Amino acid sequence: MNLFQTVFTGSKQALAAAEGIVKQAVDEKGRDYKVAFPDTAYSLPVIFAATGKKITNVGELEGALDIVRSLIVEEEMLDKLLNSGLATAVAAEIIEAAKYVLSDAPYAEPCVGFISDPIIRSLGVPLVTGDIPGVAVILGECPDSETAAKIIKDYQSKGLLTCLVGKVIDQAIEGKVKMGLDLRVIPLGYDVTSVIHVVTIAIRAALIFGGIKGGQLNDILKYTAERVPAFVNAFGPLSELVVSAGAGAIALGFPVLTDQVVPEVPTLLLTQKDYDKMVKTSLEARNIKIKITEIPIPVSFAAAFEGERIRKNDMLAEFGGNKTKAWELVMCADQGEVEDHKIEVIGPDIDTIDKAPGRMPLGMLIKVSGTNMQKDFEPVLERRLHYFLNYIEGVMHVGQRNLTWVRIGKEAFEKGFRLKHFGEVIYAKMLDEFGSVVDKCEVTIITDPGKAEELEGKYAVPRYKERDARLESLVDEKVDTFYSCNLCQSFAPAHVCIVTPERLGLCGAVSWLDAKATLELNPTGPCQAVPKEGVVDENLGIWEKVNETVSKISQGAVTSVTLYSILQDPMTSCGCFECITGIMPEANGVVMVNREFGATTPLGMTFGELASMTGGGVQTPGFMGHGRQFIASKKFMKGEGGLGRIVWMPKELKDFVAEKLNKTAKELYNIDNFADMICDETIATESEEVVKFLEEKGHPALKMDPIM
Amino acid sequence: KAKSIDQATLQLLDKAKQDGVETVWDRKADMKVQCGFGSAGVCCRNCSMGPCRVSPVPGKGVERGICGATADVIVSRNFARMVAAGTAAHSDHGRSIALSLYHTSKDGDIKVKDENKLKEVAKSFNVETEGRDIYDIAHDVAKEGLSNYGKQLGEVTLPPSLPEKRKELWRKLGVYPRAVDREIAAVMHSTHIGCNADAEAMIKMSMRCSLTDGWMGSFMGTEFSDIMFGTPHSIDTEANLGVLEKNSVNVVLHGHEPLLSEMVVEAASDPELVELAKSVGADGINLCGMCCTGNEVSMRHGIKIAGNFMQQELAVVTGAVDGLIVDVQCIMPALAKLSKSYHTKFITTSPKAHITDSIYMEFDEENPLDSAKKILKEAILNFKNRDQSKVMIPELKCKAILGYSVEEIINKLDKVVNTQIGPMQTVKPLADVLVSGVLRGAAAVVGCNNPKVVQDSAHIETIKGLIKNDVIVVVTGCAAQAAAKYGLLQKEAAEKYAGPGLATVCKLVDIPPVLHMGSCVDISRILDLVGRVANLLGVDMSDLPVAGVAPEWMSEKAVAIGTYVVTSGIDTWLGVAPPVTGGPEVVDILTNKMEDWVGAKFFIETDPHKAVEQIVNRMNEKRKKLGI
Ligand code: SF4
Ligand code: SF4
Ligand code: SF4
Ligand code: NI
Repeated sequence: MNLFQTVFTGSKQALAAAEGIVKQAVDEKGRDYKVAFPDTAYSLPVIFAATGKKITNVGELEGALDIVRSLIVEEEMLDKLLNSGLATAVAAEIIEAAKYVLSDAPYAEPCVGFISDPIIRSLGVPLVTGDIPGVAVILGECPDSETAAKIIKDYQSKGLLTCLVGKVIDQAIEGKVKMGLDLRVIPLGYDVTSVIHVVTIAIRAALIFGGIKGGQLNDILKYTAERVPAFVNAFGPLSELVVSAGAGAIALGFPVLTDQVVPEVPTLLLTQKDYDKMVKTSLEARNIKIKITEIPIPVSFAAAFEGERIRKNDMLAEFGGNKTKAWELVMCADQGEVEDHKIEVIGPDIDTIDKAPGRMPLGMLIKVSGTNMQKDFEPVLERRLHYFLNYIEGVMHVGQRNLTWVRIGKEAFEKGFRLKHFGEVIYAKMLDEFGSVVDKCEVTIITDPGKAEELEGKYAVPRYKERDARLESLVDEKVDTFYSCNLCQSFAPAHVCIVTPERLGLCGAVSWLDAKATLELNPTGPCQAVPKEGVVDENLGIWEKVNETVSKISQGAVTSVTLYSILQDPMTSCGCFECITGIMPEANGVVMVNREFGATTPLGMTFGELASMTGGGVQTPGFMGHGRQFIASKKFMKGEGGLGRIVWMPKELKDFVAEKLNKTAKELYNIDNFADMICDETIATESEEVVKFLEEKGHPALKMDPIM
Repeated sequence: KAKSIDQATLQLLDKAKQDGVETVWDRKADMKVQCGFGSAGVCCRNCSMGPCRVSPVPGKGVERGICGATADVIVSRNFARMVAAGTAAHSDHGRSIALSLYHTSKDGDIKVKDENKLKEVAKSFNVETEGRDIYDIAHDVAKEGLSNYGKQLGEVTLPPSLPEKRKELWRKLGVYPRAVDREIAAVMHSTHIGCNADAEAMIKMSMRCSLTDGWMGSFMGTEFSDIMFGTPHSIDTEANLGVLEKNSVNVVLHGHEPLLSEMVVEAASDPELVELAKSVGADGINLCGMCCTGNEVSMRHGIKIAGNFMQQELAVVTGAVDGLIVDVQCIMPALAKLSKSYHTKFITTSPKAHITDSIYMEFDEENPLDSAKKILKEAILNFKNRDQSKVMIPELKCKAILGYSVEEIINKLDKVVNTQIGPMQTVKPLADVLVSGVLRGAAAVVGCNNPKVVQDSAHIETIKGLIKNDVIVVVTGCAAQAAAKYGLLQKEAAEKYAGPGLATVCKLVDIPPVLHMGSCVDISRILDLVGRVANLLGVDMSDLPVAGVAPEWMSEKAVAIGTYVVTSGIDTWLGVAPPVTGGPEVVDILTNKMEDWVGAKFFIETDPHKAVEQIVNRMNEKRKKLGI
């Protein structure tokens, strides 16, 4: 049986299994029973991508078997083989969809099954910023548990997102691999069809970030081949179904690597028996590049350990919190004041503890020097300090400035981790991440209570005050140069951000100062200067140079952009906005929802459904994606009347932005704790009830001019 | 019917009609209905008791010649003599190359330009290379190659790419080759009156003779040419008659021997000759090549290709050819007569190829560069006799990419090799795409033009059909030049003509769907390639989904080529019927029984679309046999 016949045989078996499980759903639930995946806006993504049709009931699921049949043409030509691979992918999705119909919870821990849309958008940024070099789809079984654990942890230590299908899930558990979405080790399921759950991640990436409409299958296949850096490692004996599923991965442009003897196809299907070189073979086959990090600490330092969890039973000592106040500060000084590679520790070390999880004050004073180092770069360094400290195994860092929290686990301590290794990590990452400006870096870790008390008020508090003052002193009128971030163009070619003092990047990780620091550090980076000349309308937020820049960067996809409006040529979003705001014409205002919120909205749509209406780099009036810091902005919907249009917000988001929103709404002379007027899901969620609440509460939206 | 599918050819045919000169098409028309006996191969003239003609229809008319020879005997002897003549042409070419290799020196006109290739060849000839002078090695290699032509004791030397299974099959069949000239002499002896009167034995002798062409003569000629003049690599060129320049001296190199054309190319950069071209009122020197010598200089230097066999006369019809320099083979003698109607100097250079009423300037191999310089100076001085009012150069030229030697193909295949897997510098990626079925097979398109077929029509149709069916095509000779003129030798052609699997392969490897592997002797390269693939897969060459096609062949060399390709285990399609239809036993041997002997056989198909269909079906049959 040659390659073509193996793939055709596998697709027929996939079709046979899909027909059998659909018959069970019809007999048990009927053709009128609803068919859906948990928390998705694209129905069944593979069928929606291939045909544009949304499948909602069981009767339509049975009619989707004809899609599988039409994709299996048994002629030995490459196009038919790729179509047959897509037939297996469609059949696998139908099988997985029928699982949720038959069982309310078809997947138990540790398997996650289907991956919701908010999770995909959460990992959308890491993908664009390169935080995630690629996606390792590992399925099958390795010869032993340690071999699987070594390969999986090798991918994990390199920052790749690895997905597991089959017995490698159990082998990795025996190998003590830390699994989780935040640990970038996702077990999908023990059945081969569970590999469709990572396929739909790539498919929805084209739908979400690429802005490709459903039914444009070739554009979606082209997108996944160029944009999604996924590859398959198939271990253990491969059945015909596994090979046919691999042809589906090849159809999406994902190369398939295996330890089995197969009819190899160059750059697409490769055999690598040497398990010690499988990771390197896959990175070359998928053109994935990872920068090598060197750190003199006896612990594993990877980005995937940012989500590590340490139980209180096995915690060595904790700093910060309400136990003993701790602080962190990055300050710039003269060349002679800081000498390179001086990690001094003041006070007791971490090994002097002789008890249960101990309380000890902490202080991290970081002194960097350089010719191009100014006071404005300190916030960026201190912000990345949190990520630097959280990448160490056995170390969790929470908070910022003097409201920080550091915990060291016993696992890291038993490996020789001490307090000077904090300085080692900080020094290495400061000279590595910010080598353009940070010529020298002297880091001192303080555990003496008196020294921590006296240096916190002498060096840190005044700088916190000056940073807050500088942040409060920045408005769009004060500045004379905006910045444009095109980092997200790796997945949304038509999307260009314009970060202003009063409007940060919709991802929430790029601010005006962050953009200004990225431009200074990397003049060829995504952030570039955009002068605010050629003003057309200050109320709606229009500048001629901004339009010129957006046309140039987006290659003419977007010609006109307004920065302070939601209904006239709004700035595009891609997929990464923390919150999304949509107009509510019945309430004469706008509703808002964050990504973490997973309930309904007065518009009748969840966050995923709402967000599937304004992404991909397409100008969509009425729906705007933005960060949480843009909610309480004087330029938030300035053209449409400002903050008065906010009529419904989630309670968690309302509590997050209450103080800032009240302070900004005080300009409308609504001195009423304006956050109280806005409805929330704990008060009312349907349009009738929220409108009644607005009428009773005297909301400014009802008294304003019509928004549409 | 139309004379050609090429528009430049048609414009020049109109001009030739206006000028009152006759072409090969006109002479073909004048020949009218050709003799049926000779067309069927049932005419014999091997002794002066004849001429004898027997009926091409068994059971009717005269059955035997005067000596008693049957139609099958007459047909088999005629076929064998065609094979012997083709083998002689190729072997004489290779012999000249081997002698040139023997006369190489560090400070001479002929040097060694590819030392690595020479060392590999020396390994193949059991010549020591470590700690030795490169020219001592070259002379030893040339001695071994020359011994392949005329050794009377011992076994000949064959390339390592030839599978052991094929050698053993040849030995069991009785066709294992001897020295090349010895096999030619044996074939000529057995066709003498009153010798071999058994068709099966006659065909086997012809196969044995053709093997000395494919694996010894052509192979050694190609490899020694690579050693002396450089291994071809990917290179751009232009093709068709539009490459001629009105305002420059136009020197057209026609023939097969590469040493003369190499020396002419070198002489064209001589400062004195460039100054002389300027002084006669020309912008410069424009060298253009035709047929196989054009293929050689184009593969190695990017010299523009003016045209293939049936275009040679039309090159003169433009009125822009100042000098037409010819060595041997496929040089229409009518050129001499045609040259009287224009200013063109028609220069013969080889003692083997005197042509009446041409200007004879013997190419001196003792001083090749000076001899080439004086010949080129005659061509340049003829520019003063140009009549610009008679000049018409059609503005039809086409970009082409060529230079795909086996080494160049392996270098290209190295791109799609994962570094962590390997190995490098093998044909393994090609074997992988063939085994997986992404490529259905590989087909060699070779051969001449023939007035019996609309010129270049069969070549182009066969090539387009094959690449549309995900069959990668390698081309040589006049077929390669037809592909170049048409525009198939382009990377863009992959997305314009190829099927899905071949288009993907071309994109991944960055090659055209059609690979120009050189001249007619460079068909040995094809053998080499196939052999390597077979040796990588541990099978004989008859187990692979490969084929050869000669859509428009005319020459005895083409007959010998097809015979040794079939004998090597590669099915061959002939687009022009050979004169064998009069002998039913010979037809049955060539098209049916041959498969029992060597695992391949001839296919006679004059319809190119049907030929493509048959090739695809046969390749699928062999794939199903092989399990892929
Ligand atoms: S500023 Fe815009 S382009 Fe840059 S990361 Fe944020 S959303 Fe993406
Ligand atoms: S092939 Fe024979 S019979 Fe025919 S014309 Fe020639 S000599 Fe005469
Ligand atoms: S060899 Fe025989 S058949 Fe041929 S010409 Fe002589 S007598 Fe006739
Ligand atoms: Ni986005």
